[PDB]
Amino acid sequence: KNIIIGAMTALITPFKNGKVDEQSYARLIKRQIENGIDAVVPVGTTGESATLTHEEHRTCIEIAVETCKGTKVKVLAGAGSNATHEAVGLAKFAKEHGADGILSVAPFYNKPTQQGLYEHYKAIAQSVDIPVLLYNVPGRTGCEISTDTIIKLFRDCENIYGVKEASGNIDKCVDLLAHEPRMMLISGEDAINYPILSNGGKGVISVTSNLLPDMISALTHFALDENYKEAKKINDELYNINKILFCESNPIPIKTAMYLAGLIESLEFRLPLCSPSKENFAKIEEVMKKYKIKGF
Amino acid sequence: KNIIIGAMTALITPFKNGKVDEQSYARLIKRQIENGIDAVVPVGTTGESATLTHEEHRTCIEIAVETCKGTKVKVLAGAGSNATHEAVGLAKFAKEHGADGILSVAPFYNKPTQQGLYEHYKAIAQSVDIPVLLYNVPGRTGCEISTDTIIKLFRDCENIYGVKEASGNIDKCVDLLAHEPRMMLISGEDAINYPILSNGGKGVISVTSNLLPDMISALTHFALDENYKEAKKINDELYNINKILFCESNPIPIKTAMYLAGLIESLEFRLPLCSPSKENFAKIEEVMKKYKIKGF
Amino acid sequence: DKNIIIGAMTALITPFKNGKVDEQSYARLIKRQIENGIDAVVPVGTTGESATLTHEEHRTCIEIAVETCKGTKVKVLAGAGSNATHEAVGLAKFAKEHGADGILSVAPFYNKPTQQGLYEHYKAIAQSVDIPVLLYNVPGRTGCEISTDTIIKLFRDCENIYGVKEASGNIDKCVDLLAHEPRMMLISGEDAINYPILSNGGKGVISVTSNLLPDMISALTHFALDENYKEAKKINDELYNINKILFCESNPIPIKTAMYLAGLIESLEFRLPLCSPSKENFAKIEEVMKKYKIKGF
Amino acid sequence: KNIIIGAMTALITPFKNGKVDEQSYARLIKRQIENGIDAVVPVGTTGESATLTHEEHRTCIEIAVETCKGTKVKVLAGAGSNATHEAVGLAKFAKEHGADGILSVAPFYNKPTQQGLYEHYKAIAQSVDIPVLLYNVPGRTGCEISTDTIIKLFRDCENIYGVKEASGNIDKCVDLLAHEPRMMLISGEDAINYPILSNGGKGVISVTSNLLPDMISALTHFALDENYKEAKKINDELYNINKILFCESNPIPIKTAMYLAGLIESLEFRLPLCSPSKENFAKIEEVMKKYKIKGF
Ligand SMILES: NCCCC[C@@](N)(CC[C@](N)(CCCCN)C(=O)O)C(=O)O
Ligand SMILES: NCCCC[C@@](N)(CC[C@](N)(CCCCN)C(=O)O)C(=O)O
Ligand SMILES: [Mg+2]
Ligand SMILES: [Mg+2]
Ligand SMILES: [Mg+2]
Ligand SMILES: [Mg+2]
Ligand SMILES: [Mg+2]
Ligand SMILES: [Mg+2]
Ligand SMILES: [Mg+2]
Ligand SMILES: [Mg+2]
Ligand SMILES: [Mg+2]
Repeated sequence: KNIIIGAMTALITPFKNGKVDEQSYARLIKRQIENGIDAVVPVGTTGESATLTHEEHRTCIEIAVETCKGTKVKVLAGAGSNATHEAVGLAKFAKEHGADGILSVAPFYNKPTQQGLYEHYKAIAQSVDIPVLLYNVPGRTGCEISTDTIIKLFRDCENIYGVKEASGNIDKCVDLLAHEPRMMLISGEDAINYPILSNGGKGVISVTSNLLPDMISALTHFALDENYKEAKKINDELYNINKILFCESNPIPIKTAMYLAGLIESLEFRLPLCSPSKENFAKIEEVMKKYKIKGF
Repeated sequence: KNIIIGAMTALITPFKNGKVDEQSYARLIKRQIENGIDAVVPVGTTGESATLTHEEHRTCIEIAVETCKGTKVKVLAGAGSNATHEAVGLAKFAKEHGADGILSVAPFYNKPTQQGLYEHYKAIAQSVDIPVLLYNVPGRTGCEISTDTIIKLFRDCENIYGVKEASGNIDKCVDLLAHEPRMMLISGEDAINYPILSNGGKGVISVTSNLLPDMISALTHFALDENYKEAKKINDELYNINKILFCESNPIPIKTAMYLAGLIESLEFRLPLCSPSKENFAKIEEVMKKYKIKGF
Repeated sequence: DKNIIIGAMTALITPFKNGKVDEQSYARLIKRQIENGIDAVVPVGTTGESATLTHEEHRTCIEIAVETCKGTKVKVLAGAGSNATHEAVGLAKFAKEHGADGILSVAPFYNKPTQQGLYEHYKAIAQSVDIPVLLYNVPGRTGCEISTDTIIKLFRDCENIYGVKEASGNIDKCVDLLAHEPRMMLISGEDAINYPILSNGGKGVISVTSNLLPDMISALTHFALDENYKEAKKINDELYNINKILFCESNPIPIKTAMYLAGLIESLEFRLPLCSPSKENFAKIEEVMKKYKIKGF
Repeated sequence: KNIIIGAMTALITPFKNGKVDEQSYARLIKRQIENGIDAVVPVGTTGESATLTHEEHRTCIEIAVETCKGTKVKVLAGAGSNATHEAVGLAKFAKEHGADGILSVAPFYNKPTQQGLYEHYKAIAQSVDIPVLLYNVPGRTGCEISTDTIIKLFRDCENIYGVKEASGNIDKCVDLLAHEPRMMLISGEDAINYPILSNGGKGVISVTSNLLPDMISALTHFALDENYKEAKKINDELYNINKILFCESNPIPIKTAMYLAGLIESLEFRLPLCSPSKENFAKIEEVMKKYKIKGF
């Protein structure tokens, strides 16, 4: 199978005066490249995918694919939707503009059955030719891709090669790899990056790497080479920042953190997202003080 | 405030060969009218709002609004979205086609804070002029509109007049009405329709009424005139079907029931929604048999 | 056509003094309940800190109750549950020997029996004594739940089992219960939702709030049973703020704090692992208490 | 600090004619000893502690203490209770009768606060001068010992040396060991034994080792010597049996498995525990057939 693994970053989408700051976007990707990141995920959850127009969705993917040309960094484009026809179109668009693969979240809100999830992802997988990574985050979608469903899709479709797990349930990660040791399980879940890798996971799609890409990258490569004491030591150091980045819903804390670090000039969200509370603002800024945040 | 209360129906959307069967849609709405329903909700969750194109949204509201003219039956159009800019446009779009009010679900997937939720709904409420009904269904959205947020929204904008509560938490309904007895709390969970009405709720938005409109209508009107023992007896009779209509995710069971009763000519969903389980199919057909289902 | 114990009931607190049961304060708190329209008292239940009581203190509190209530219309529904079936049978026979009118028996906690085991647990209790038995379902504390089907089978198969106290926070289960078995006595176990459970056919409450405001809980219950539903809802709404604040921390920590603030008990003592609340919740409890009128002795 | 770590077994209590089969009890401990087990936990949750009299509690601890005399196996006696006065007595009893340490479950049913939990365990720790291992199992107790409480107890009491975690929340174990890396975290969930050990855990208290002691024993020792490829393979092989052992509440499945393997002579529980359903009986028996179960 064609795969996309390693240390990956769920890119934030910087806004300025209500529009996407395109040049800030390219420089944030270049910082990630220069800090050992293996792949970037434009216009996903952390990139505020729900509040983007369809042209800003297209434009941000194009910037990522053009900034990653001439490097080892792959572009894993966000292309999920709770309507199968739309997710097929988003998949076809990501492939036609040079993405290396697609991330595709489980359909949200409309709560399809396990049968529906199978026909959903199979319809995406058989219409386009690029690697497809499933994304399970039941706290946001209202549904779960069962272990049985993930494994059937992995065996039935050649483009489906793994799953990003944001369940908070390492029992499910044991279940998956014990029955299907050939799939690429990706951590979607920063605080427990090391335990997922130590059980055979092959990468992370992390929010923290927006702020500390060099540490997330080192954590990942230590683990993939089975340097488990070094990878765990980094996972332990990152715990405080890994947790505070969800004091409110992601990407509210991480974007506040990038702004406090001076990596974005403006702290803008699109409604219904907004800036955090004054107390949570102080909590993020105080956790930040004990870490070293690398510049451009 | 202008209000939309009483017995209301969350309309299913009949498909025929993958497109919307318009004639049948008009014929199902008049069936609801002739059976004592006070208002209809086109293209909401039960109407498969996520898998409809933007024209299907339009024509379904237009047919509903037109079939209802010359009756007292109001059209409360679904117009929610998890992007505030989009939800404002859909609200403007619903008034522009003759809706009496709008239902607007809490943003899903992107998990906004209470501050963001307030500014989301305040933006919708102040951009257009028809009654606005909040909809809280945390099992589907990943977020919950707090009682204080609901009450603040109700008191600050003239448009917002109540909430459809589908949390399954009667404590929350006591909380709302004990602190703000002027809002219209609308039931969003059929099994507990009577207990919500007996605590001061002023209507239901029902899935069961697609199948049994006369019984949901009678339940609601008995309760509003405080004939509690009749409202309770009908609520008790409906319990078995109220549960079975959610053996799988709505609107899968209810549409299967409409098809078995010969009220729609084809049992078509749009992916990721699909036909029900085989065992659940039998469960629907067997409890369906214990009630009387009126024809056209 | 079974024997029932219904109406407005109070889950009594157990006042401590220097680690000992203040027997006389216990007798005088029961008299306050009697004089304020309460239909029954539940000694040595959850609110009475049954887990930290000695076995002798268990009895004396039932004996104090049975005897203070003699010469009144107030019944004694004794706490007698256990997560060991052999023990709960003895506790049932025991409450019968000391004059109890019926027993409350919590679902087995910690050891999570299956529905089959729950059925055999309660069938053993019910067939051991000829006294009314009220099931108590509180999954947040026990880790298990008595399903609707199990409760109905126990109600139909045992003559002593006559209902359930529900502290599920799930009005759907109460609809389910009474729609399929309208003859059972469903008792509310959550004060904030006392009125909605009565309005669906519930026949009583076992209340924490009536320790503090017995006249209002009793009036709430009696209005509802007489189908004066708007008056019952009006009191339920007034009680909401105090009904919620009484669980800012684990019951009986808030209510015992309130009783001390109202001068109804003379010391604010718990038995470990229970202790007094945080200072922030203490202030919130004491500030909500100030908007209600609290009866003395 | 004095510690008790490694591969440990939560002993079942075999009954014969409603009575404790003492000679069977001694021999089940000898089997564990002969199969590489580092410690035994008599009269815990798996030992049906709730339904044992206070004399059967003693006798089983004395049998454990006497069967392990002259071996490297330590006795971690069960001594928890939801009344602080009783748990102090149970602790005092285990020490006077030669236990190496005590397991002490968080108070159940009465839902103490974190303040109360600290005062409960500090009273126990100051009661006896033997190691005390906390036990956090919120699904059974109704409360959880927070990370902050565990750490305060670990630093304030010299006898408290770690925690057995059965929350199913690998995030909490990262939290514990990242802030207090000197504590002994013991796994209380068999399916995720390897991930807890690979993150710095120092042992397991297992239900599965009753049936397959050599395999759990090997898993723990592979992990403690950091042969993670070997530990993970055994953990993955154990996944099916680890799950079926909880198809119904523990210890119903495990005692059923011990009886099917001819290791106990009668399938007796004390009510409210009872024999499993006929279908789970068949499922337990099916799974069993794919492993090898060592005899006496
Ligand atoms: N960025 C490309 C579109 C992806 C779809 C969507 N923006 C929302 C899905 C959507 N169907 C979008 C509305 C557009 C047509 N109504 C929805 O909100 O339901 C998302 O949640 O990721
Ligand atoms: N109110 C006096 C009754 C005390 C009985 C018991 N300690 C039962 C607790 C226990 N026996 C465990 C304590 C003995 C150590 N295993 C049980 O779990 O059943 C309780 O429920 O509090
Ligand atoms: Mg490339
Ligand atoms: Mg549903
Ligand atoms: Mg629904
Ligand atoms: Mg409580
Ligand atoms: Mg309680
Ligand atoms: Mg020894
Ligand atoms: Mg224990
Ligand atoms: Mg000490
Ligand atoms: Mg269990």
